[PDB]
Amino acid sequence: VDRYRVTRCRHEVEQGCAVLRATPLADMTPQLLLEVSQGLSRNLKFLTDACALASDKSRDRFSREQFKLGVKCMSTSASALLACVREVKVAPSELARSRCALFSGPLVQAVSALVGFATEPQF
Amino acid sequence: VDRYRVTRCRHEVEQGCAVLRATPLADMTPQLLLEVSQGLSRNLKFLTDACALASDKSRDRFSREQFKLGVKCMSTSASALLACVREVKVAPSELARSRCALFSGPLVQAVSALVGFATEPQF
Repeated sequence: VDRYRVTRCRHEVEQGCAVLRATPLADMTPQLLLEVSQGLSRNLKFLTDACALASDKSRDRFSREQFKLGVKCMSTSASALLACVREVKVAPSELARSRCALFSGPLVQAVSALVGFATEPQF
Repeated sequence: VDRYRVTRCRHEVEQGCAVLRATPLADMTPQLLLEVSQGLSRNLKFLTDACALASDKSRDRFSREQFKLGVKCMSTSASALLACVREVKVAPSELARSRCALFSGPLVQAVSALVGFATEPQF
């Protein structure tokens, strides 16, 4: 895989999660919330695409399965977060905004675990 | 839900993940690795059971979906970790042991997000 660009993905997911923690409820407009979701989905797509290719090289059967489980953990984390984001759009509250921070950790960690695996010194 | 016992679950998952980081490769026997997996699966079952019940109370449709997405994030994190654990059993190496620490974060965070949601001041 390409060390530089999987790292840039991970940086962009952390950046987008940071937007959801940094931005007060008053400034969480439909448009700000949409740019963040689109930036997250963009970076998840690339990372899933970057990992499919790496699965294709490795002869090892554990690796191929770990990419599959790593990507699925990433995609289920993403869905839990994107539902909180949608929800703070249609039902603004300090609590729904807190909920976004709460469901960021799982996504940031799922991405960090996938990218750390992908840059083991044999890809 | 029962604040005391969902918190004890979260503590036990953190404890079991800590065993995989604390224990040198030499001491990671089949039996130690098995007790940790069984303790994790025990605590995930309880937490999934504790959350099904909470889903059953809430009239809110977002909550019901968030429990579903929260549990699924937890169960996909668990699978990614348990494959690394199995793998350090059948292919002991410092790298496979590191991989266990790498795939703990997603599980600890998925559990922390689910338990934090479950103890929002309305359950």
